[PDB]
Amino acid sequence: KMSDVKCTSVVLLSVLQQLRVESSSKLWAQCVQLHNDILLAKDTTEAFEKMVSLLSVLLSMQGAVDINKLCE
Amino acid sequence: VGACVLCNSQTSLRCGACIRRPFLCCKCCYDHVISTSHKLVLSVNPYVCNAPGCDVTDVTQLYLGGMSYYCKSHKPPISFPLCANGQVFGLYKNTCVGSDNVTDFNAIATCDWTNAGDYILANTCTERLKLFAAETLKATEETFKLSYGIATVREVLSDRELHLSWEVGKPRPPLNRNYVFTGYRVTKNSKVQIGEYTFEKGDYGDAVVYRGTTTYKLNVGDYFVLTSHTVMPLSAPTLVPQEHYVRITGLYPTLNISDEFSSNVANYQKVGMQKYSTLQGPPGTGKSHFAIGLALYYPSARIVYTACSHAAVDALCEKALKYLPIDKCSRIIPAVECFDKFKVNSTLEQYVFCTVNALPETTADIVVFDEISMATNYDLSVVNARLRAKHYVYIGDPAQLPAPRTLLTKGTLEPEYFNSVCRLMKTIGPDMFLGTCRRCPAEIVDTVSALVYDNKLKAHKDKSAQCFKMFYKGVITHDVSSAINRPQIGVVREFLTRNPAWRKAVFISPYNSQNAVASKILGLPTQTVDSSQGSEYDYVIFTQTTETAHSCNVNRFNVAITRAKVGILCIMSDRDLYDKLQFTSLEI
Amino acid sequence: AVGACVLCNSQTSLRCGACIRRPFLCCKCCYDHVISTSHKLVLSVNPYVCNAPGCDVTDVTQLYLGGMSYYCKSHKPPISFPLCANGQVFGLYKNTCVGSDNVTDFNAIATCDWTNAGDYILANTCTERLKLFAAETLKATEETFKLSYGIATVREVLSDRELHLSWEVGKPRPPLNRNYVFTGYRVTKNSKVQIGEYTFE
Amino acid sequence: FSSLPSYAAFATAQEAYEQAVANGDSEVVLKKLKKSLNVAKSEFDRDAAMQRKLEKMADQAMTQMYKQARSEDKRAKVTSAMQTMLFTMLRKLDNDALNNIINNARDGCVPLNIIPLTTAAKLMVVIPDYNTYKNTCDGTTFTYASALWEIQQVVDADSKIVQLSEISMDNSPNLAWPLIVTALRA
Amino acid sequence: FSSLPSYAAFATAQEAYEQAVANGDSEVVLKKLKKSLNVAKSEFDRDAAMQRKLEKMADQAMTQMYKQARSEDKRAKVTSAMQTMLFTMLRKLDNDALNNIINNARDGCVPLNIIPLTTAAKLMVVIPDYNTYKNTCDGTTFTYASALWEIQQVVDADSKIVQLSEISMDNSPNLAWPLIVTALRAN
Amino acid sequence: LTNNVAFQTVKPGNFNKDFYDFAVSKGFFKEGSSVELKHFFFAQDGNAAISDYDYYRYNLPTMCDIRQLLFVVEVVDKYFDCYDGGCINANQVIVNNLDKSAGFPFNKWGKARLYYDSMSYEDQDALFAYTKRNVIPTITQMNLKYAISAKNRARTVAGVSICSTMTNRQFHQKLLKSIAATRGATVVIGTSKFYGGWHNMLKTVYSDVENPHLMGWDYPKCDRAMPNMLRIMASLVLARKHTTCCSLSHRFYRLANECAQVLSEMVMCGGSLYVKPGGTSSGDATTAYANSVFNICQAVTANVNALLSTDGNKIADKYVRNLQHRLYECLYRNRDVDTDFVNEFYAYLRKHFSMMILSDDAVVCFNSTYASQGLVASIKNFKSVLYYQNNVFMSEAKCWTETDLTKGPHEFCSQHTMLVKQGDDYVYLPYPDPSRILGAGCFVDDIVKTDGTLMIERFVSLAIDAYPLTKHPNQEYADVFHLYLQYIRKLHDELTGHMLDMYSVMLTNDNTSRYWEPEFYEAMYTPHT
RNA sequence: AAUGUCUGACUGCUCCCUAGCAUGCUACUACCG
RNA sequence: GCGGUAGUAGCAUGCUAGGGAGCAG
Ligand SMILES: [Zn+2]
Ligand SMILES: [Zn+2]
Ligand SMILES: [Zn+2]
Ligand SMILES: [Zn+2]
Ligand SMILES: [Zn+2]
Ligand SMILES: [Zn+2]
Ligand SMILES: [Zn+2]
Repeated sequence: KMSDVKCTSVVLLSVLQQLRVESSSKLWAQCVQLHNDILLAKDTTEAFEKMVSLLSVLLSMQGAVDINKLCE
Repeated sequence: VGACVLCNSQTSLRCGACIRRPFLCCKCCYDHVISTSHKLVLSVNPYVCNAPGCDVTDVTQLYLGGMSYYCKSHKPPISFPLCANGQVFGLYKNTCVGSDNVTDFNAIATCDWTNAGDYILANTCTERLKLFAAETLKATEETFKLSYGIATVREVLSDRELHLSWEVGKPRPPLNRNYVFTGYRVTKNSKVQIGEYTFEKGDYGDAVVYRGTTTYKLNVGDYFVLTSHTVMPLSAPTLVPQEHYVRITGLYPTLNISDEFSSNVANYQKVGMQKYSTLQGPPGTGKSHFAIGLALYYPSARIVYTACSHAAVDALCEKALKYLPIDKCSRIIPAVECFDKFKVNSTLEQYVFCTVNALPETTADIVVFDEISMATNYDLSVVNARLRAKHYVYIGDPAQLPAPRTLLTKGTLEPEYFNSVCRLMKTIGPDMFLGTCRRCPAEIVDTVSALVYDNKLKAHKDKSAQCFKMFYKGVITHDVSSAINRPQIGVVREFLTRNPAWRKAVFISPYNSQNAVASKILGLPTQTVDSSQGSEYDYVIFTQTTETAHSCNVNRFNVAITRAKVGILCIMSDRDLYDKLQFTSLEI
Repeated sequence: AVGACVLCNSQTSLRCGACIRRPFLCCKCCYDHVISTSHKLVLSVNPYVCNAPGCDVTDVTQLYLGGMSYYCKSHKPPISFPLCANGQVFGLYKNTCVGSDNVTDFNAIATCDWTNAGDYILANTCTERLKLFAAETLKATEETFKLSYGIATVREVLSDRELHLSWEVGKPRPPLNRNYVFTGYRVTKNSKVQIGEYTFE
Repeated sequence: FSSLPSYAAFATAQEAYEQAVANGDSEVVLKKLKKSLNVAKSEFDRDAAMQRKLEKMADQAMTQMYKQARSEDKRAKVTSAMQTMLFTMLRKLDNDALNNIINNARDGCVPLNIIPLTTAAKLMVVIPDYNTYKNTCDGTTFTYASALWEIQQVVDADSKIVQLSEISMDNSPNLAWPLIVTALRA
Repeated sequence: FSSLPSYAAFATAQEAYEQAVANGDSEVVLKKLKKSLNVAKSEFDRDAAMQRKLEKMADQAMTQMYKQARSEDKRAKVTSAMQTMLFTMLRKLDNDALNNIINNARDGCVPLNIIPLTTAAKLMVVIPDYNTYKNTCDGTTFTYASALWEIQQVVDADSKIVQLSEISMDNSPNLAWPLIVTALRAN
Repeated sequence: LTNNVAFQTVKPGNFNKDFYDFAVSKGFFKEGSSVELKHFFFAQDGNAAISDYDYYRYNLPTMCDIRQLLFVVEVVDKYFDCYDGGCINANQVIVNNLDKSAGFPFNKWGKARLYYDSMSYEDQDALFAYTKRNVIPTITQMNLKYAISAKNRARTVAGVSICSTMTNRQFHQKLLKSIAATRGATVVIGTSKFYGGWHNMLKTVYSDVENPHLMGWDYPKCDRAMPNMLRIMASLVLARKHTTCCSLSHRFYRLANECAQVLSEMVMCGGSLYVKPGGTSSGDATTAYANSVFNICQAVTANVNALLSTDGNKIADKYVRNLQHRLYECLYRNRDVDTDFVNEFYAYLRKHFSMMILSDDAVVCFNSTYASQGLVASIKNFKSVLYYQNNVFMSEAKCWTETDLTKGPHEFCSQHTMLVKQGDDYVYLPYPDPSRILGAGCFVDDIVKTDGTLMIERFVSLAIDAYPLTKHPNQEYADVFHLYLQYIRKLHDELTGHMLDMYSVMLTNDNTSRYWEPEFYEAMYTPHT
């Protein structure tokens, strides 16, 4: 289960980086920090809260129109 | 491998002699090959007899003997005819539909696009054949007008190094990827092709590099006929599904409106009352005013503005700069100069300023398409592709100048035929109208309204007593690609010596070298009618040098005469437009 | 090293090295240059010589194209063809090389010695490329002639204006002229430095 | 390699050789049907060989062009394949907080920074119109990311501080629709 | 390979063969005919293949020498590039100050790490955080390497200009943080 | 150099979802299990390059005990007398992959192919002859690696300009290739581990000791903490093979060039030039070999300290005192070499301390009772030596130890050893770490390696590496290999399906069925070809 | 209007594909002794 | 009836070269 968290965090960081977020500086530092922390975590709960904190970044922007893919 | 462009039934076949090489189900391909000149079909392998030299490219003369393809005089005792049973030997033969009116595409394929009736045909079929006619019309343009290409090789050097030579005087086309030629080696006998071939120049001529489809030996007695080649396939709709809304769907109008755009608040609401809107804004009636008032009326919305030329996009940019905050506007530039005071290229923006070729791929609340006059169905396709907005605004005026159809030579495209949004503006008509001409004098406004506006364009400023006309044919002299009327220019010189306050006037002519010789004699600023579209001047001097359908074009005359703010002089070679023009006449 | 023939201007990388300036000859033109005059040395971007060790035969007419190199008649490989055949020397652009027959004045300038008036007469009344070639050849020849001269040691420096200069032993002394400008050389012992240029009278 | 005229030739050779060995013929006749059948094999092996060579050549050409087409078409579409993969993974995870904020965002509520984790560190949210405000902000509390938040300031689109009790269904048109809430962690 | 003298001999041999075998005469006829076919295919066993070896060797030599021409061409090209780069780099240094500090060197041979430490004009300072900015780049000028430097432009990681005001103790955690300070040698 | 410093970042890896779904479908990755995911593609932010170049501050000036160094250098040299070296002309060098980067400033105009292809043999030999009499300092560029790992520190590798390699090659290649082609030596570079190689290597290192134990250690910060003196010593030991080709001044100038080029030269990190204080630059022309030399040096130094720091009266054997007594003699009392002592001491070491050395990675089979008494070196001596001669503290959690001599090494070259009965005898085999193989399967660099259809070959290679797991007494371990095989089968099937779909052809012949059957793989580890 | 280019070290081993050459092995045919 | 050389095809081994990849320090 925890492996699933690590895996989706990898994919999320890939999406962020390809959305040009690394152009800005401090934001990319924070994203990299959270990703590398998730990859080394041991218990599921705090990994989940880092995961939500990191997803908040992608949600804060309007490049991905989630109302499309959330069609199931 | 694809879907029958008429039937959507899955096809593995392409039409060889056809310019776009499209997908046609066995039945549709059958219909095309029996109803047109197209006898070549393209699948995984080209359809031809594989006996040495047997150049049988007629689809109806091939028979599957053994594993290879064969003619009659070559088929071994075990075979059968491909072109039979109303269908062709093509994959998914059972799941074939066969379009009923293949005559549509059968005529779109075997035409020349120089007749207006072919444009009517394109405008008057389903959307699929509409985009097909779009691709094939751009293909006809590029294969004819847009650059060219035959070259005969001098000698081989290596596997990818080759001496070439075009025909002395023949159009030598640029060497790019979007330029490939059909490689023909003729033995004596055997007009056989060796594939498709792009070329590029290296660091020394004429031993150039070439990329070839086939891997055949390239002989010294070869030559590469230029092909019907380079476009970009279109897979994007044109006029989205019109959905009138009873509410301002998804827009939050402001609580305070300004007087400038108070003249259009019902107009903006009615834009919000529909999926897309089309407004008829005559020149100097406040089209840009309406356009910025759109966003100023709904302050919490994400809007994208687009137009054909860089100039109109820049005009909307400066209008916004006056009315829209710089931080929220954005100029998009392609990799020529234009606006840059806005943040250059920012997709995540409230106001996006980009030309139709340089649109990005994202969403929006509204896309306001300016310059609908120069718009074609390709442009609508690409704007619907690159942007997905809940609302669209097609601002402009079809009575203005369109995009030039250079390959067109015989006929006149009615403003109904410039596009399909302009078509709806000449059928269902513009949903709205800018009924206040704040640029032209009363004479010019009543003129353009009685001409190409149906007496409906209202004259803001009154009779300026400075819009003049002169019926003078002059002597029509032609140089390489224009027409120059030196006696006409002469009476204009006499006017300047008589009217030194009219030395500031803008010389206008339906051509370029008449303008040039005028400037060489008058010295005044000489611009053309198309370049003046989007530019307004105080005093104007229009000399209709010729009486051709170009010079006497009511759209061209309309927009050229609307270029005046205060006064205008018109040395008229035609009498019709002279009498329809309600100006203060002059003696020669 | 690929260029246009100095006579027919078809692309080529052929030169006859025995001619002092080595101009670009086409295959036909180079063949005519090598069969008629004394330039029995031809070179493309690679030299044409019997690549056998100990065999230093020079002319191309006695060479044979071997496996990868060109070898003489003797050390020839069994499977090999010559480099002089059908009036074209083996080089680049064999089929588009056109050549001509203006090899006459070409041999005339490539074999002259500029010691007579008639040579300069012909050099003034030949074709454009031939004229530039003649100018080039005569400038190179006069450069080599001036370098055939030698040194001149100072006997006494009377002043900055008057000089006692004796010239080389067993050497034709250069006349008192303005054109022949003399650069000076003073060795420390160790490091001969150029002490400037000087004119005589 | 059957569909060959050389196959018919070689097969006739085999049949005639069998007739020669089965009829009890003389010594030199079988030499005619051995030298001809062996020249027949020296031609049939050869033609079958060359045809299987050309066949396998076309086959490897096919596999190569297939590889090329596949690779390029996939490289074209990474920017969307990644997004769909990400969201199917997120849906398969099934956590309460993730789904909470994804549904809030598909409605219209998005943050304006990184959601912090300590009890300090503010947090800002955009509210689109007031219904979701009913489903969320109830009094001084705020439920976001399945955690409790204390509202500390509201404001509408025109940067106007808006009192708490000021908002209601009746007075709803008296506010700019995109409200903004600044809460802290419980 | 069809216009070949050995192939013409092969052709006339086959012709005499088919002729004198169609008029069937004696066994000596067939014997001489088979021998002539043998000598004819002996001609066309070499004149059909050895010339293909001539062709392959000519082609490989030609390709190799084309590639050698390419080698020398790119050679000249990189040569030109190197020398133009050297010249343009040199045309930026020859302040007479350099000549001066070389003259004052007893032998002309000076170390390198001090040349930009004396004769250079522009300075670039990279600062990790605020506290380090306090100790060293303060005000509009500061002194380093025994000279005065007048500050002239500041930028952050994204290289977006930052006026000297924003470097507040409290505004600091709002910018990237390796800030690049450019300065100029005062005089 | 230019007006703005560049900030380099490191992107994250790519996910192969199909393989992950497969592996969880077959029951892998269970909670609490042993095999798992530990190897990822760690991402780095802006100031990553400089924050790793800064790690040189662990390099400090170090003064060496000159006499004991002058002795151990002789013994190390004696470890190196079976090869042959000397200069070679330009037309005998062997360059594999002429298509790599050419360092700074040359990389602005093409790869190494250009410069190795635009300079005739005369120019290359002239360049050699020139550096035999001059000094050419060069610039070194620092590049960031991008590869899987299990610790989230960035990693960098130095790219030396072409002017250095083009000549170091002609100076060293003969001896290098002579080392890489010898069997049964101490340095085991070039000895393939397949087709029984692992067994032969283990048997050789074992080699007739009396009461064997195993042991292996680890240097912390090996390439950044090595002091200059031992690097210079290693270069001298390598150049020792040049007594006839070069003359004396030539050898000094070659030493000076190698120092000024790979020991303390300018480094072009970021976009500016810094000064490298010391230590090796891992990317030069001779890294693995010089590291081997330095390794043997430290081992010999530890043995010497062990033997000299022990009380004499406690020694039982007369011959061993004689050895210790005369060793103190030859170290401090004497002044010049004494060949017989060096010989017999080297033989003593070869009997009581056999070694197997790849670059900085050693395995030792040593007497155990001697070690207990203090006649050879144990771990503690290595710790002390590293402390005072390398400026690092080797923690004992990284130095394994083995007693039964039948379960190999614990770990060497990041492989574990297992003793399996194959055919009819008992052979040694190497097997990797399963989490490593699974990680390699799931996470790839580019997005075309994430479509198994095109790339079955790398799965074949991975399975070849994973084979020896099948013989493990555990159970998830063998399931790794079997999972890989079934994956290959699945890929081939879907590929034929796709091909029949898009076009209609079916392949004529495959000969791929030998890839999902387990004798093609086991062929590699038993002995022939 | 261009076009075009972007950081990838030194080694060692291994698998796969292709090409070339020679060599080696075997068969078919031909000539002569 | 044998030998030999020449050819051609098939097959193998090896060496070089070119390309794709994997692991290790
Ligand atoms: Zn159809
Ligand atoms: Zn067609
Ligand atoms: Zn046919
Ligand atoms: Zn000559
Ligand atoms: Zn010529
Ligand atoms: Zn010779
Ligand atoms: Zn040497």
